[PDB]
Amino acid sequence: HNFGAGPAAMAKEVIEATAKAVNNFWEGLSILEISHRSKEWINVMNETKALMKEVMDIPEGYEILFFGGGASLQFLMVAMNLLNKKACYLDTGVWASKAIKEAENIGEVKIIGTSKDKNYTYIPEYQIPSDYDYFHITTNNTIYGTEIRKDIESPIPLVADMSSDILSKPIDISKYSLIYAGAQKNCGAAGVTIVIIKKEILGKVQRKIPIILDYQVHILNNSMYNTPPVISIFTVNQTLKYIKKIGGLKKIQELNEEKARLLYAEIDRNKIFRGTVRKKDRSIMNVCFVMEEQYKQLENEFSEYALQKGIIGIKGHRSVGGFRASIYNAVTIESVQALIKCMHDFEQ
Amino acid sequence: IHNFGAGPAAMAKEVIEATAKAVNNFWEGLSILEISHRSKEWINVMNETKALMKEVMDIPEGYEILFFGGGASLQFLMVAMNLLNKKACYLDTGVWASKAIKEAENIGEVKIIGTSKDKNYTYIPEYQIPSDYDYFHITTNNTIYGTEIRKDIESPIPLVADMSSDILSKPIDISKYSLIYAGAQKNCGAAGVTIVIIKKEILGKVQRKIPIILDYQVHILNNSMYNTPPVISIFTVNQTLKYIKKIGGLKKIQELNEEKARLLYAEIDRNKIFRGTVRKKDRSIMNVCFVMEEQYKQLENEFSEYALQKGIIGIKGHRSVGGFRASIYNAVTIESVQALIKCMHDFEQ
Ligand SMILES: Cc1ncc(COP(=O)(O)O)c(C=O)c1O
Ligand SMILES: Cc1ncc(COP(=O)(O)O)c(C=O)c1O
Ligand SMILES: [Cl-]
Ligand SMILES: [Cl-]
Repeated sequence: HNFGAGPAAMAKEVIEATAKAVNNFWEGLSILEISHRSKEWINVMNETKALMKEVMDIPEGYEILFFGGGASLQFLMVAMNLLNKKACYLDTGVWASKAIKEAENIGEVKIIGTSKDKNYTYIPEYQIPSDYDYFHITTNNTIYGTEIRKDIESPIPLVADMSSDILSKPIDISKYSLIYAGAQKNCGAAGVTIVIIKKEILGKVQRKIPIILDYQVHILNNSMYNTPPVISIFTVNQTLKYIKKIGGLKKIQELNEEKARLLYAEIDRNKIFRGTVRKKDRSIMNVCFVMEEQYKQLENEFSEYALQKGIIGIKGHRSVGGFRASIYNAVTIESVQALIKCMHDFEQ
Repeated sequence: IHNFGAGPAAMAKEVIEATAKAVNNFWEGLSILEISHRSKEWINVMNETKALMKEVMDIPEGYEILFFGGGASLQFLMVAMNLLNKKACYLDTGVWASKAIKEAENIGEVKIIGTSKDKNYTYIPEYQIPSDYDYFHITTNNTIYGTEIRKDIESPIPLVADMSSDILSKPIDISKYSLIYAGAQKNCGAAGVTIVIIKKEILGKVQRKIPIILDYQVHILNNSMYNTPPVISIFTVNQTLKYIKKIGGLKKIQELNEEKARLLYAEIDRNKIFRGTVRKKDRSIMNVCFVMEEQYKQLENEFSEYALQKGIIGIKGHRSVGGFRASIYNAVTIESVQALIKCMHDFEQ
């Protein structure tokens, strides 16, 4: 039962469909052999966009882009492209802090809100100033298990790292001005990073941008200004095809809110363990819980027993400590329930 | 089917097969595309992949091996940001060298000490490397024009080289190079990873301005996993190195490639429907460009459609040079080269 935090569990169909490492419709040639300038690859790029557009209900005026280099690279690109004079951020955890520290290296960043004080266990109240160039959030804070589940109304363009909770439920794209997400958690395999960007926001920055970091260039060249990560992109295509096949994001959410409901319920009733985050702000993707009072013991005791019973990748981040159950889309109800019983049977 | 694609390109079958890890990498039971990059399983493969690379290419101590996303094209920026303190010098031997220059120029003062532009990049120009510049950048094999610098250069200033098209195509004295980078998708493995071998000594000499994600020093410190790397692409590199080693290492590779090129250049020369575009001396062993002779006999359809019919793919040239281009990287076999030879020959009207 893989609760890995990213890369993570993946729907079998999607891993199997990637039999295109063996024969893609070249004909006869591996997907890893085919030219990205081939009409065969171009179709797949268009097809993947079309589907993404369909699945996420992306309105006209937004462009879809596939980049290597991970979300971490995007921390820089959003800043270089949209931080003209001043930008504002919301510090809800490690990834958010990383985003900020990058932005701070390119221009003036104002952190309007921070949950640092109480160790990132909650999502802080904040006010978005209307005179800043853009507002950046981190929808789901993968390490702490906090999440902003409602789409936000900004007056300034909204930018959101959804690495951990993109494609986990339906959303109003029209509120976001730039969404980006490493593929490796919910979208697909590592090695590609997705950017859905409202092209309108772009050319407003004073002048200083390298060609390779310039959203406008990539857009111009249909995300193939240079050689994209074909194989990873192909996982995204398949993953989108899967989501669609199983009722799209509406059904996805049902499965995810149930998975998260049951798991939070367990932690709450079971009194070996205690959840770390404020109920109201609980993540539906990354579920963090610690030993209860105390040390009863985390040590070895919950962990080794879990391992034995087949539960992998639930050890928490060093900073929060304790445990973390990453339950992305591909993580099944059965597995969550396997971890529920594991926790329950451990109860002494 | 004979794949002369320019990148991505032909790949050894063992390497595409080995990538059965998509189905089941160690784990146990989990796909390579599911495994954590922090896992001890993946960390071994990174180390193994470095160790092998170090072994195959004979990398001396002091040099750090790094896998990046984003292509060589990102590397165009990164070298400049990381090494261009006050002034740099570059050698314009074609499209890719030009692209490298234009990026560098966006960061700081760049001097182009040499250019083969004048005669449409058909030759490699004479040059003198100033000892006072922060680094010298070259593009060893000019993938679009079919020129190549086959001998390793002695700088004084640190040498930087885009070997996308001819890395791992023969042995080389790494000690002459200060920073090597190459997109994987031509000789090293699948697209989606870009390799960097860099002499860490050269680094911290730049004033001061570098984003975390673009900082070779940061990536070095975190063993190339500061952020999530391209697991699957990296794997293909691990396998490709394994394959190279398996077949006698770079020494044997060179033998195959030089013969492949010789035979094909020999056909182009004898056959007088076609004519090679580049000065013999500077002929690329990796990317072989030829045009119709005199003229238009006709490139048109005539050589092209017939070739397609006969199973030859990806030989159509770049728009700028026109004509044709036969990319014959490591994974391209002597059989394929000879099948294209015969096609050309039999077509002799
Ligand atoms: C919310 C969030 N943003 C960004 C990232 C960074 O992803 P990458 O490794 O592609 O930089 C992560 C990685 O886990 C994450 O959880
Ligand atoms: C010499 C050279 N440089 C740069 C590139 C660009 O690689 P990418 O598109 O991955 O940046 C190529 C691609 O073929 C190449 O042969
Ligand atoms: Cl976080
Ligand atoms: Cl070139």
